[PDB]
Amino acid sequence: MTQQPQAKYRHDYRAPDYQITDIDLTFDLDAQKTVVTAVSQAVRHGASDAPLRLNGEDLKLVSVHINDEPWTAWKEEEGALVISNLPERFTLKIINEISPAANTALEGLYQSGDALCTQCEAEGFRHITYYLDRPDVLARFTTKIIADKIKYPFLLSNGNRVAQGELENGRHWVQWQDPFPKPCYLFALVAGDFDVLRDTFTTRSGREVALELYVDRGNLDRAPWAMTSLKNSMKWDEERFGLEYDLDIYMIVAVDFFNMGAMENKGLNIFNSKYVLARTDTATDKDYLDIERVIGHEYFHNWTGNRVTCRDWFQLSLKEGLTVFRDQEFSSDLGSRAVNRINNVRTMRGLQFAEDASPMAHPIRPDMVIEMNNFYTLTVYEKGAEVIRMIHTLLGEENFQKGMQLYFERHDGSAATCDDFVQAMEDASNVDLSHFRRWYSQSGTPIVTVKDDYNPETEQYTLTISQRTPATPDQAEKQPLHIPFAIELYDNEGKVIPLQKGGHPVNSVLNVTQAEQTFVFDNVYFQPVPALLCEFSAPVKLEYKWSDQQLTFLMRHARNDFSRWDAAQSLLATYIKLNVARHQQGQPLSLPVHVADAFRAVLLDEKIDPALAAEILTLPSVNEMAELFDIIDPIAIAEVREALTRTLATELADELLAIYNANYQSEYRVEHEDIAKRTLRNACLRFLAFGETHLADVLVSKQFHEANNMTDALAALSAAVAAQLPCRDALMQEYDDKWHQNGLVMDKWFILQATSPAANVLETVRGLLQHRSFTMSNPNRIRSLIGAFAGSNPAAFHAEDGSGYLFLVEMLTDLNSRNPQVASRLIEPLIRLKRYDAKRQEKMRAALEQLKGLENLSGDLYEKITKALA
Ligand code: MET
Ligand code: MET
Ligand code: MET
Ligand code: NA
Ligand code: NA
Ligand code: NA
Ligand code: NA
Ligand code: NA
Ligand code: NA
Ligand code: NA
Ligand SMILES: [Zn+2]
Repeated sequence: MTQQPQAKYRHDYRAPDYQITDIDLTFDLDAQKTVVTAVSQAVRHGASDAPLRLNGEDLKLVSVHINDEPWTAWKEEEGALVISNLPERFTLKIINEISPAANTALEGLYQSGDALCTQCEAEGFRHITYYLDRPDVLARFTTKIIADKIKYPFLLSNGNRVAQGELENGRHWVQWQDPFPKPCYLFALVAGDFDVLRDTFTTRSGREVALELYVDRGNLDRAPWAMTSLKNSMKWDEERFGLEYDLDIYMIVAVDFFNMGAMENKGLNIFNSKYVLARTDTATDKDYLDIERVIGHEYFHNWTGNRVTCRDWFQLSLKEGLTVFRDQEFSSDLGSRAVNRINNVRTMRGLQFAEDASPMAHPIRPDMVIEMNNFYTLTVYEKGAEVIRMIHTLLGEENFQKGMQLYFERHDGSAATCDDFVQAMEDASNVDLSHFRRWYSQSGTPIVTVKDDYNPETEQYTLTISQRTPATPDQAEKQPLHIPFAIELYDNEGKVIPLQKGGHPVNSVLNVTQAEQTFVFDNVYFQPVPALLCEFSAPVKLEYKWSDQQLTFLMRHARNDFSRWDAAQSLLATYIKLNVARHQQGQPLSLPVHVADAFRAVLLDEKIDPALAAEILTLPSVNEMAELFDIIDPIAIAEVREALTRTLATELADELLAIYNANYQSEYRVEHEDIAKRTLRNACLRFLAFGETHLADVLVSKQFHEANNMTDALAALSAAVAAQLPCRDALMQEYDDKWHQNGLVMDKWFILQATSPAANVLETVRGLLQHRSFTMSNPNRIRSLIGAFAGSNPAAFHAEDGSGYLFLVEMLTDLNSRNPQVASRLIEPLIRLKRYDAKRQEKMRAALEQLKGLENLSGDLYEKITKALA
């Protein structure tokens, strides 16, 4: 059932009965008890008898005044203060109390170490005061903060400092104003003691912006890369999208206790310190690139999110899909576009596709939501970005930029919908996107089937392409989509055959708009090898009967790097499926020599970009492998990935070592070419680790001990864990002894513990709940130990005895009361039960039923559990 008393429905959206135009807040801050005074200027738009319904959660109400009159015509109901008999225009004054120190959910105003900080997206501001906590209510904020000066020397909020003072009893105050109207999800406050990295950026039209990065005392050495990436973000948004920052100060605060990654609060972003702090001996290349991504992402929200915001939470993809697309384009333009595209596609096929088949399936613009924090999803974010990328593919850059400009010109200063965005793109480009809009309302992954025919008499190549989407748990009815289907045809020399029809050029993006259609190309002078769905031109599963030689030919000749990688993946997939079937019969790994040879050729190809080689030589993860099957056998998948690694290691031993030694770098630098060389080197080391044991142990221990950087040390440590080499325990103990007082660094070690293939991994993981560097109160530690076990150690999580499931239930029973958002993230592997065999399925079901009986089950878990048990 898509019918629930607690569910909200998109189709029920109505404009609010009241608006707020200006709000003046005062915080009398204290960790045990904070007093909030909120003075709002309000305007009734609806009927004279409609009351004002303000959202509020766990607030202690002290007083309510309307135009300075203490009010009697109100009542408190569950999650609301309902005020009747209001004039048309009035001043509302609310005083209420809250308690940051009791806030373990980390929603609203809470404590991160000694700091106080906020998280208001999506519906967190209602935990601070009674408000119209909905993003179509935009208001101008003024925020005054009063606090103990020794404990909270920095008092920050959105915008600029407009006033400040010193009081008796060691207190002081600062007031802030932000001139841009905003929804309350974008409000922020920080109070604490910090080191501050200060810099400036001058915008293209000459506006000077003060940049300020606040980090815990002692962490300034790990701040410069984030600062540099902020500057890069600003410069890039200017160059690519013509967008400049619109305020005088840009503040970022790094906090250790944060449920998500980061938050785009206007002028005052708040970041998980995971996505800020880096130095060469604490952070890997991938960490540096993630910091760049996330810094960029929150900056890009300043236009796609802040200057134009969301009419209601069902429109989340309006800002997230677009902003992810922007962070991907940023990463891609500065770094390796091919490697970016490859990794985004790995995430789509391996994690997103699984969600879109799960009980939690939803369209990128959802129709029904119980707990909005459950919809910060792979679908809304990653599939949302693929939908924007499809629009880009259909329109081309120049038309796409015209559409962006019309979107802002229409909607700057307001809350918009997905439909308003698509309409701006259509009106600016004159490309019809009516059919295309179905991508917003339909869930599930389309399956595109392609058959082909070559007619040597006429030199025609005919593609017959059909599509369908299977029913999903949320929708019984599906229809065809407007699928942009990019192709390239290759001749026997590896050259592109021009596409034509009736002696006229044809565009290489086919418009696959029907359940079935046929495309006929002329002057196809040789029987072509096709590259199909180039650059993953739509988020679909492809069914095409590839021969192994078509694939190996594409690996050698395809023009774009991505299609070379994509062909390698299709070549492995066949043999992954073969060998999972073999594993279930107790048979050894079987692989044809010609498949090993194709990978040999990549290793020895002198012209190939090392970043591309490295991705071709990174086997699909267990998640991407799971996509290939209707019923997942988690034990066979893990064992096949390991056996395939062992087999290629034996077969390619000499070549692996040679490429490993050739890519040795004496200097460490954070530069894309050097990163590419290192990623290839370490991909070779991974295979070598699974080869002959004595050489493995020597290469790995030596890389670890001689590393001048976390990238090379961690690649070695990870390989020792994964291949269970003799040096493993000693390297793990060394890392612990060196880094235990550094939580971000320890997260890597917890993930390696959690993902270990050793036989007693669950026992070791349970014992790590008492480790000196673990705490249940910190979301990063939880995700690194518990989340990695459940989500990335499928063979242990899915042990036949059900011990993995019980472990997760015990953890969830704690997190359901402590931090429901983290609990809901962690439950995800249990809700996939219908992908598994009957026996596993029945144990997963019993685990879910046990959680369903928790006293005070959170809405967050309830939504996922009821869908899963349906
Ligand atoms: C609701 S927290 C998510 C923060 C921000 N919208 C991001 O995209 O990372
Ligand atoms: C890959 S083009 C060839 C299509 C089909 N095998 C034919 O011979 O007509
Ligand atoms: C994943 S390393 C194996 C476990 C390690 N020896 C420990 O007990 O901490
Ligand atoms: Na308003
Ligand atoms: Na936003
Ligand atoms: Na690039
Ligand atoms: Na990768
Ligand atoms: Na249209
Ligand atoms: Na065919
Ligand atoms: Na593929
Ligand atoms: Zn975002």
